[PDB]
Amino acid sequence: PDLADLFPGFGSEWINTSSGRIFARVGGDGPPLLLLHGFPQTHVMWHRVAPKLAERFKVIVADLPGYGWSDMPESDEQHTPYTKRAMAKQLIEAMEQLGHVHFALAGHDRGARVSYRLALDSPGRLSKLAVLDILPTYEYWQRMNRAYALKIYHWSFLAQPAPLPENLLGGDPDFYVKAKLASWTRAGDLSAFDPRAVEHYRIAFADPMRRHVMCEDYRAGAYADFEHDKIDVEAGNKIPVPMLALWGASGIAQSAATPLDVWRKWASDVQGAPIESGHFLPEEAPDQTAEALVRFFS
Amino acid sequence: LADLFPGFGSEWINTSSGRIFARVGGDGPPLLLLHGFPQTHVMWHRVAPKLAERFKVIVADLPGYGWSDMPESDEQHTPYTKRAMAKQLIEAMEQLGHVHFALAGHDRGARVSYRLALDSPGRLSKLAVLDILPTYEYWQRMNRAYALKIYHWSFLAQPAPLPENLLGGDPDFYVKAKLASWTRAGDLSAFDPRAVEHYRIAFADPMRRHVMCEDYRAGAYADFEHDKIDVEAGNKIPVPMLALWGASGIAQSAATPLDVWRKWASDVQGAPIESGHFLPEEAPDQTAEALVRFFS
Repeated sequence: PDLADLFPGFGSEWINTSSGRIFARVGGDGPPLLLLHGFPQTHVMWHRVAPKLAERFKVIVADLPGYGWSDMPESDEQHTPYTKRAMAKQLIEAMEQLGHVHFALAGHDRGARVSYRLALDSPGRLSKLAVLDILPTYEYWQRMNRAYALKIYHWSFLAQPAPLPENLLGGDPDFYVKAKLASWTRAGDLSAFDPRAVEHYRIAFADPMRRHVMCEDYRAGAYADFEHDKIDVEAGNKIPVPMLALWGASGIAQSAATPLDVWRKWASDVQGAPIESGHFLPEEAPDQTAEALVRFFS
Repeated sequence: LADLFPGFGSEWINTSSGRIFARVGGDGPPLLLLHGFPQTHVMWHRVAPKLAERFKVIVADLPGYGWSDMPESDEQHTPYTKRAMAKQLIEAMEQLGHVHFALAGHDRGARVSYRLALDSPGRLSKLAVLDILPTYEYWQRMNRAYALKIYHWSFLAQPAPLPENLLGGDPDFYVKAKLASWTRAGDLSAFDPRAVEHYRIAFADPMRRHVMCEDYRAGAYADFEHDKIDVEAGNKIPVPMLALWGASGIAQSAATPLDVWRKWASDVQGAPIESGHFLPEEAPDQTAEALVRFFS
């Protein structure tokens, strides 16, 4: 009644792992499908597409470790718990608590980075993989130039040593989260989002500890995550799992390169398509996004 | 605020784009000194007295900085492009009767300086630049490692009001964080506390902070375009030039400075100095001696 329930019919679950609890909304029946959000959002970003997927799947809509209502494991000097390798291990443990050792996976933004790292580390856990509006972390850094440095400035700003980004973000947190939501949409304002969802994102961003977690995520993104990707690309390791890459016609991924061509170097069985949308596919273009996921996973 | 230039006069120079504030001392050939970010003219307070023994020293606040007036900006950040700043400083010097002068700049002021030399070389007898490479070269070498080192080049260039709103929460923190982080020691020990107060009070004005972002916005767009035309056309600076850099400073993170400046200038000398970014305050005696020797 403070924050709205945007998943009518879904249960709420607190799933224990050795690193802390994962919060998730659970609905539907059939094969299991895990959906992962990214920055600066929570699990509620899937509220327009999850009911359509729940017609054929058991849908598990989870807050990433340290995000939303999931617990925040204590970080260290190498940002270990917020590396995508560690987040993937934690979510594998969460799914085992529900009896799911082989599942389908779709991720957006940071959640898509957890997802492809999971596929490289533990491919036997996945039946099929979908990533929304990303290229691998290694590719963003290797294509770093003037134009991309300006477009994804937050990759270098949020990775500065603590407490610099934390202190600046505290300067106007409501403004910052709303500016990020609006600036990455095709419309350029907040009119694509459900106002009740925006309230979820604004409340999460209001907590200083939650903002610190997000900075640790981006710190890992500039250091350990990049090194982990570098090992795979220099060894020629590919994702063996069937994979779908979706991206926004005016999103982030298409600024760096031709997404489907990039992912071919990283995966052996990948298909893709553009969606008429900005970065936030499931909220800007929910019907097209759900159609493409339904067809791919079934 | 303390007077850190005993014996220097104070001048308010009129130009078409607003007044320039400057301290003036000494006697001899004219020498203009320009500061950068996030500082004011007082950064020269340890070096200008040595220079004043031999030169007519003019220590100016950049357009929009310190006590100089703030021309209103536009959608292309025109008044805070280095081309425009150079033109405004040429007019200021003409008001004093100086149509041919020597010039030394640090940080943003060094970028005004080398742009002045490319646009209007006949105005300069000699030029010195401290701890910079040309703006084009910073952007051309912007890889992962450098993007993390000079993140503020992309953060402060974001569209208004995003940097301004974040800086407004705790301005004192950000200005001191930047002063500390670019010194060799990593703290504020190298600065005179009275000079830090000057920089802190300037940064506390929201209009002054907006100007600094407009300067960085020009640095990401029009300044880069202007440099790109010159380098792709093979236009080199013909003025005799000195490039000084800190061994722990910013310029040497991207590349070997002297090799880069030889691409941009036909008569360049260069020397490292054991210092962070803030040469005139971290290494005053070495900096002053290098300048006196070059300009004489």
